[PDB]
Amino acid sequence: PTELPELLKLYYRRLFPYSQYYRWLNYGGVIKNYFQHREFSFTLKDDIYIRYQSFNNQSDLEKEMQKMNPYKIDIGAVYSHRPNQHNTVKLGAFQAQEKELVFDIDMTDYDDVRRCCSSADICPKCWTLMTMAIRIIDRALKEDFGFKHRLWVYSGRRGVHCWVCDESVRKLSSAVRSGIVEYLSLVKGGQDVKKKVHLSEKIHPFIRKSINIIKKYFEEYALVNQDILENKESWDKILALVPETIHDELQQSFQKSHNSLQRWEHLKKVASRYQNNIKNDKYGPWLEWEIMLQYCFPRLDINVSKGINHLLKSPFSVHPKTGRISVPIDLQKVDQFDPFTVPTISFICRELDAITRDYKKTSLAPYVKVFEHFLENLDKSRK
Ligand SMILES: Nc1nc(F)nc2c1ncn2[C@@H]1O[C@H](COP(=O)(O)OP(=O)(O)OP(=O)(O)O)[C@@H](O)[C@H]1O
Ligand SMILES: [Mn+2]
Ligand SMILES: [Mn+2]
Ligand SMILES: [Zn+2]
Repeated sequence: PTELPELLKLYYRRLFPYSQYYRWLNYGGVIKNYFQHREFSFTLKDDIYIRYQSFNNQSDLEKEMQKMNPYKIDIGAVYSHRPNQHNTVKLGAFQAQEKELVFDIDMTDYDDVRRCCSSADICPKCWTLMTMAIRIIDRALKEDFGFKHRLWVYSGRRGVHCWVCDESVRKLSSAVRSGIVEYLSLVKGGQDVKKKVHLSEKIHPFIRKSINIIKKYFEEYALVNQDILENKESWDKILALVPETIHDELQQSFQKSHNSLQRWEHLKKVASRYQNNIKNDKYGPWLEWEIMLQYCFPRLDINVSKGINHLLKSPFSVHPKTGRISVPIDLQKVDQFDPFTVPTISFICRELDAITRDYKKTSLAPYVKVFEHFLENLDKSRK
C-alpha cells in the first residue's frame, strides 16, 4: 500500500489512456460544456477524497491527475454548472442533469449460493456467475431496451460494471432508471428470506430468454464446479426452495443417486409433477426455473443504478485493494475473460521498462483496444 504512490506516478505519466478517455467523456464535443460540467472525485492517501472536481479540457485533466496521483478516480454526473464552482452557484440551482446509466455487480451478493468463496474473494469456479450476469443483462439492454452503446468493465476485485452511454439514456430520470432496474430484477429478499424467486404462471420473454442463457452454463457451473447437490448439507439448501410435500421423495432419490448430475434430473422430474393449484390440472417447470434463477441470475447493486448523482469507479482506475486496473471486457470473448490475468499497476510498470514508453508496450494494450472499439461505435453513431 506504500508502493502505490511511486507506481501511480508512472502510470499517470506514461500509461493512462488520456486521449481515449477524453474522447469518451467529451462525447464528440457536440454539447456545450458537457466535459467541463462533469464531476470527478479523487481518492488520495488515507481514504481521503475530494468531491466536485472538474476540468477545462484534456490537458487540464492530465495536469491535475499527474499532480495529485489519486489512488482512485470516480466519475459522477454532468451538472448544470462547473462542479468546481458549485459554491459560487445560488443554492438550489446546482443540479445533476445527465449521467450514463450504470450497473455494479458484486460477487459478494451471491454468497448464499456460492460454495467456493465468500466476502470479496473470487475464483474461476464462481466467476461464471459474472459471465451469466453480463450475458443476461447485456441481452436485455441491447434487445429489449434498444441501447446501443454499452461498456462492460472489470471492477478490479469482485465483479463487473456496465456503462450505458446512448445520448437519450444519459438524460434518463432516476424514476425511469429505477423502472429499468425493476424490469431486470428477479432475486429479491435479504438473508431473512429463504426463497428469493417466485414466478408467475406465464413467464415473460425476458425471463424465458434469461433462463435459456443459464441453461447453457448450469450443468458445468452448478452441478460440477459448485456441486450444489454433492451431499445432504448442500442439497438441503435446495429443498428449502420447494414445497415440503415433495421433500421425502427427493430425499430418497438423492440418497439413491451418485452425483449432482443425477440428483438434478430427479429434481426436475418431481418438480414437473407437483400440483401447485388444485383447481386445475396444470403442471410445469416453475420450481426448476426458480431454483436455477436463485443460484445463477444477476443480482444488481441496485442503488448504484437508481441515482443520477451516484459515483462509480472510472474505467482504467486502479482498485487500491488489489492493484488491478479496472479494464474493459471484450463482449466477443466474455467466456474467456480471466480476472487473474488482469494486469496490476505494478505488473505493467515493470513491463514498461523491462528489457515509445506508452501502454502499447504493456499488457494494458488489448484492453485499450476494446475501449477504442466502443469509442468508434459512439463516433459512428454521431456521424
Ligand atoms: N463511500 C462512498 N461514497 C461515495 F460517494 N461513492 C462511493 C462510496 N463507496 C463506493 N462508492 C462508489 O460506488 C461504486 C461501487 O462501490 P463498490 O462496489 O464497493 O466498488 P467497486 O465496484 O468499484 O469495486 P469492487 O470492490 O466491487 O470490485 C464505487 O466504484 C464508487 O464509485
Ligand atoms: Mn462493485
Ligand atoms: Mn457495490
Ligand atoms: Zn469462487
